[PDB]
Amino acid sequence: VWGHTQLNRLSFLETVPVVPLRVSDESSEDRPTWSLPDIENVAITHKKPNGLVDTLAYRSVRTCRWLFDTFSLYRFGSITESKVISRCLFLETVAGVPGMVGGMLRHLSSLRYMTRDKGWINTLLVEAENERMHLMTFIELRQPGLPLRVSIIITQAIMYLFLLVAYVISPRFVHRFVGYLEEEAVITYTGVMRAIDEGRLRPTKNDVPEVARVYWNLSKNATFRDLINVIRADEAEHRVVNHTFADMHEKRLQNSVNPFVVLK
Amino acid sequence: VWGHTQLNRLSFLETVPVVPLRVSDESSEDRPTWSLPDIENVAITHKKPNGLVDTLAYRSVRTCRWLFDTFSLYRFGSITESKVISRCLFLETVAGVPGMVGGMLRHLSSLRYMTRDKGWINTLLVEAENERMHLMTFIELRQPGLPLRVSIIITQAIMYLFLLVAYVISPRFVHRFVGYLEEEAVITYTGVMRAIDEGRLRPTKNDVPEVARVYWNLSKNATFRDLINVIRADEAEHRVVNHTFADMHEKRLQNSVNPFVVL
Ligand SMILES: CC(C)=CCC/C(C)=C/CC/C(C)=C/Cc1c(O)c2ccccc2oc1=O
Ligand SMILES: CC(C)=CCC/C(C)=C/CC/C(C)=C/Cc1c(O)c2ccccc2oc1=O
Ligand SMILES: [Fe+3]
Ligand SMILES: [Fe+3]
Ligand SMILES: [Fe+3]
Ligand SMILES: [Fe+3]
Ligand SMILES: [O-]
Repeated sequence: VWGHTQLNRLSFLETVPVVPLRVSDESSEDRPTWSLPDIENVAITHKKPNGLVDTLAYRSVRTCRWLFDTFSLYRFGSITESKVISRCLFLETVAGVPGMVGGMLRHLSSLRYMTRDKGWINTLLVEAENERMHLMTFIELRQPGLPLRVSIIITQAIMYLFLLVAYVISPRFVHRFVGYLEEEAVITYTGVMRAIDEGRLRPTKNDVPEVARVYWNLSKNATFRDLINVIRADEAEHRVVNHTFADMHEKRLQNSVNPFVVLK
Repeated sequence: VWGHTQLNRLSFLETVPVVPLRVSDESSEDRPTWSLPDIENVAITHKKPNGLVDTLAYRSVRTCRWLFDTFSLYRFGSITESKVISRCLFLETVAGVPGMVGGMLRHLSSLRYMTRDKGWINTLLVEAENERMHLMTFIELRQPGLPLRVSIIITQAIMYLFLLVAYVISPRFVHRFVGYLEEEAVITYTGVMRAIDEGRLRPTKNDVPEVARVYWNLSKNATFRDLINVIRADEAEHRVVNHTFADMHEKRLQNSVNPFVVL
């Protein structure tokens, strides 16, 4: 029921105070679809940096981890729900940035050179959305203080700008920087799940929020452990995909077709 | 198949040579789905300015029209198929910016304020994608010279700048601005149909490009007129959407649900 009569209306303002808020609208219809026994066997992997830019990309992520794990006491003391969710609530505010600068910029280019993009943009945006559904999820399990919020705001100002210019200078540097961040994120989310398997972390949030149960399509009886498992598997897809784009840059392939649009 | 053994692979660089260049993968799977008999009756509306910000929007769009229509010599002489494609080519580059910058700025806003967007982001990113498809479609009908290629590149620089600062400063203003640009879009586009029906324009490009076919799900028999039909339907949507989104801002409803997700 979207046709010429609706296309000729000036505005549908007047219909806002009667539309349901619905958790399944918060994203596109392009949802991850995982099966837990399968993605159960996601694994920690490392790709060798293959020259200066890769090495410089890796040294950066590795530098930031050591830095980030230390100014946020993440090794000091036992693992906890509070510290884990707090970590991921923050780190996901940054994860949602690179895909939107990457998607924007290729869009921006495509229009000003009138070229095809051959599938890249789309992958890049729904990654960025996916990463933000990780946050929409986490922000429901824990609300943060003025400190952590302010500190989040100041971060985006920094990571947005850096990724903006990094992507203009060298897309290859950015796609390898995210690829390596995802290695670190499949290590974190594996450490969280391991801990659950080994009793060291007894999750309490085992009510998976509504945003999350529809987005990944989890059963009503899904545990916090199941939520980490699927989040984890999105980070691995990101891992393979950005590394593949990084690689494609390296080999003069930024204007060949996005291999993942078929491989879907 | 998409599972762990793929997610556990390090790169799919070896595959790129064998993955074909299908034209459906140029856009997302969120395609428009019009009915030519229906969208044939899409018409020309005009949202009334409220105050300063709406007027500003409106005087911006009219002065920019008057400028562009005289610098490009659109109104000088008889309409031709060429000066039609040429004009859309140019203007469709601009068209793709606003939705992507809103989308981006609202994405960033949901990221940092950890708030729920409620469906705005992906409507503006499809808007963005959709205009970009307009462009891709005309790039089949006319591959332009360097003078236009230059004009388009500087014209992005400025516009990106203008729409970025403006959208941070007053997203209401931007969405209105858009409404009016899309009003004009439809005037121009119904004119081109009028002028086809009256045989003052002979659509010599009736081999409607493959891209557009799979995008707008048109049959092989579809013509230029039918192509312009769906395209101008698209603009009529962006016309409403953007006047609604600005209305919502005017009322302080920026953080309320995107009506159009639940139509
Ligand atoms: C505040 C500022 C100026 C810059 C922020 C620095 C920054 C990007 C730090 C993160 C780099 C890092 C240690 C990554 C590790 C990591 C993740 O990125 C991550 C992302 C999502 C989910 C779980 C994650 O777990 C991690 O250990
Ligand atoms: C070069 C520069 C700094 C700014 C460009 C100014 C500018 C955007 C002018 C366009 C205003 C205008 C004439 C609107 C009419 C119009 C469209 O917007 C339009 C959009 C999509 C498809 C067809 C269109 O046809 C139009 O006539
Ligand atoms: Fe994440
Ligand atoms: Fe990530
Ligand atoms: Fe358009
Ligand atoms: Fe338009
Ligand atoms: O992430």
